[PDB]
Amino acid sequence: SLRRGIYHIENAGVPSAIDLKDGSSSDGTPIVGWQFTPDTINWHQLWLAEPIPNVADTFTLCNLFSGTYMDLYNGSSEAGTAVNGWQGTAFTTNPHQLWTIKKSSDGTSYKIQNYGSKTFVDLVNGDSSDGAKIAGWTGTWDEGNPHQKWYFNRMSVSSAEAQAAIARNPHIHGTYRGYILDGEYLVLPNATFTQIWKDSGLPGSKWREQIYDADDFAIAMKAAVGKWGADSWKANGFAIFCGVMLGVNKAGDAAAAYNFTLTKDHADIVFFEPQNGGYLNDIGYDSYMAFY
Amino acid sequence: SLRRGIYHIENAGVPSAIDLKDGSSSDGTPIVGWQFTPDTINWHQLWLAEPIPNVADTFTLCNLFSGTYMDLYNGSSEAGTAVNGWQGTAFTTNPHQLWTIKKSSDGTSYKIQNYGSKTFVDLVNGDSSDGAKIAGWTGTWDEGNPHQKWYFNRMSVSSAEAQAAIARNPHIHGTYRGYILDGEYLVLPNATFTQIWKDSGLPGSKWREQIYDADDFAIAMKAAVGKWGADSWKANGFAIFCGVMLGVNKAGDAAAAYNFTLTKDHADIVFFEPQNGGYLNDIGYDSYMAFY
Amino acid sequence: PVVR
Amino acid sequence: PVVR
Ligand SMILES: C[C@@H]1O[C@@H](O[C@@H]2[C@@H](O[C@H]3O[C@H](CO)[C@H](O)[C@H](O)[C@H]3O)[C@@H](O)[C@@H](CO)O[C@@H]2O)[C@@H](O)[C@H](O)[C@@H]1O
Ligand SMILES: C[C@@H]1O[C@@H](O[C@@H]2[C@@H](O[C@H]3O[C@H](CO)[C@H](O)[C@H](O)[C@H]3O)[C@@H](O)[C@@H](CO)O[C@@H]2O)[C@@H](O)[C@H](O)[C@@H]1O
Ligand SMILES: C[C@@H]1O[C@@H](O[C@@H]2[C@@H](O[C@H]3O[C@H](CO)[C@H](O)[C@H](O)[C@H]3O)[C@@H](O)[C@@H](CO)O[C@H]2O)[C@@H](O)[C@H](O)[C@@H]1O
Ligand SMILES: C[C@@H]1O[C@@H](O[C@@H]2[C@@H](O[C@H]3O[C@H](CO)[C@H](O)[C@H](O)[C@H]3O)[C@@H](O)[C@@H](CO)O[C@H]2O)[C@@H](O)[C@H](O)[C@@H]1O
Ligand SMILES: [Ca+2]
Ligand SMILES: [Ca+2]
Ligand SMILES: [Ca+2]
Ligand SMILES: [Ca+2]
Ligand code: NA
Ligand code: NA
Ligand code: NA
Ligand code: NA
Repeated sequence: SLRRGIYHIENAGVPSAIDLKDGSSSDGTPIVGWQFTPDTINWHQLWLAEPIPNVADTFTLCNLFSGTYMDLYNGSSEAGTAVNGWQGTAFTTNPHQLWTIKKSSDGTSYKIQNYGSKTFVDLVNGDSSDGAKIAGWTGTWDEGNPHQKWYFNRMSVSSAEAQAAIARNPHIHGTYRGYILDGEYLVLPNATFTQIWKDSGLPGSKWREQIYDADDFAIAMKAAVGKWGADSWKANGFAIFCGVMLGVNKAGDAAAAYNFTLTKDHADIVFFEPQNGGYLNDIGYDSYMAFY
Repeated sequence: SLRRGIYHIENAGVPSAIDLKDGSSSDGTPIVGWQFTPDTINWHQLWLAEPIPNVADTFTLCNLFSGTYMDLYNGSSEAGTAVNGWQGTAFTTNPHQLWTIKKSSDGTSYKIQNYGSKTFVDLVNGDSSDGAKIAGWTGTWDEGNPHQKWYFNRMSVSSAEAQAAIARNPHIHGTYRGYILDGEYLVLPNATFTQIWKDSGLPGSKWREQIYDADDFAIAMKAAVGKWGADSWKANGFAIFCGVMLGVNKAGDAAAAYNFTLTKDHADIVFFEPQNGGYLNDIGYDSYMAFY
Repeated sequence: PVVR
Repeated sequence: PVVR
């Protein structure tokens, strides 16, 4: 099954993602194919998939930016029916906004079926143009048609996945304890993590004994990423990944505070020094506490 | 002995505190007697006392606001010698800025002796006026003269004292772990703690599932108090007290994040809800983690 | 429970 | 050690 999470949904035939046009929250905003840049935040092209209780493999798809839902216009089963952004809720019974998402016949891409109409999300004519129509269309679960096949590029981790990434790190102290705060996290490209740091005012901040030392920098950076999350996105039900760690050196006679993020493949953590914006695989401390 | 810490230094005879005039960092700024308001931050009247290694009962006294040191002008032993703010360092060998501070004959107030001159800090003529001269003056350790007696009203806690206050609270979970970040903390009046919250932008913030929920409010409030500390004070070697806690309810089926501060008498913690600015003795959770 |  |  598709897991709860945030996805960048990419056509199997051409490099077009599912895009809410101009990120608009207006009801009836067209959802279109659009080109994308890997290893960025594609602002209008992220979708939170919420599983529906007691309906197998069926989800709402909420645009992270607008907070509006993928909606099959009037639930029509006619081929060519508009797919738009529309106001809704995460656990709606409105079948216009319910989508059954299961693996295609290639076992890697998915098909997206409207629960009401039983028609499929279709990049019409496989058009690679920016702004190409996406429609509900006749189809089957088993056919090869790439117009109706979609790669669900997972952009989020669960708290379980974040925990596993920390646990396989070689710089964790014997006494380590972690404290999980949220359930599902958007993983930032380092380019975006760096931009939030650059815009926080921390690059200008001076180290001062106790009054603005390592713990102040690390907590400020976590607060800055929290503020950015709320200010940037209108959807709810996820957080932005940014951890704080406390660490102790090999000799056991110095301790530090710093941040951490996750690799592109979501498998490993990377340390971030908020005093200088550096990313490190070894920050010279073993972590004895984290909260994230 | 006087402990390392931040003090409001109050004359034993009249309600005048030791005040760095206008908080000025200029060398030779007069240090004067001035009236004060209890249960506020008296901005020009806080002094960080740093003990000198291997010199018994002897300290530098750094004005928290200016970052400049109490200085006996040219170290003169003449009665009436100016006491001023002057640039220095926490562990100076400059005897103009070194002060032996021991209990007076009443066993509650102190006398303040310049280490070089062996004269005493004196509120001249016991003048209660705002801006009254404070001078180095002839005296003895044992005499009753209230012009030369000073109550050292302790405004800070050690991390050991903060730990003891948490430990005697009745709302601590069996599994509690605390993580100490700094050594010596200025304890805020609730009026100041509230002002920092009011000026943080948190009063306007809306609760949102995961993306700005309890953990975001509590970490934002700690970051806001950290920023206020660095921006407000020029001295180094202390922090502002503001804790984050994670808690779990009696039933063990809900958890929350919130802040905490300390009572006036420094003996107990008080919980702070950053979602509504309320202070509580019981916030309906038992703390299983804190960092402060 | 989750911190909420 | 203290977090510094
Ligand atoms: C190139 C073209 O691909 C297929 O046709 C698709 C359409 O396919 C879908 O709709 C048709 C009916 O129009 C049929 O139900 C099919 O099973 C279903 O997958 C559709 O994707 C549209 C819009 O993008 O484009 C093409 O017309 C195939 O059936 C055609 O024979 C032909 O190979
Ligand atoms: C009211 C007055 O109090 C005392 O005199 C103080 C001064 O006391 C100090 O200096 C004198 C010498 O001038 C002497 O060395 C004394 O032991 C020492 O405490 C001083 O505090 C000044 C400035 O504030 O005010 C008074 O002159 C006392 O000795 C006087 O007899 C008289 O009772
Ligand atoms: C917020 C906005 O994002 C970008 O423009 C979007 C655009 O973004 C995608 O397409 C562009 C090329 O037009 C790039 O490939 C980006 O990497 C894609 O994410 C689309 O989403 C369209 C249609 O909804 O809206 C634009 O606003 C960027 O070019 C803007 O400067 C700006 O940052
Ligand atoms: C920062 C400044 O603080 C106050 O003025 C100070 C003044 O503060 C003390 O004396 C006033 C009465 O003049 C009150 O009792 C305060 O409670 C005291 O802390 C002195 O420190 C003088 C001399 O250095 O400087 C003033 O700036 C306050 O009145 C101002 O509005 C302002 O907040
Ligand atoms: Ca949470
Ligand atoms: Ca600190
Ligand atoms: Ca510290
Ligand atoms: Ca959160
Ligand atoms: Na429309
Ligand atoms: Na389901
Ligand atoms: Na002067
Ligand atoms: Na000493």
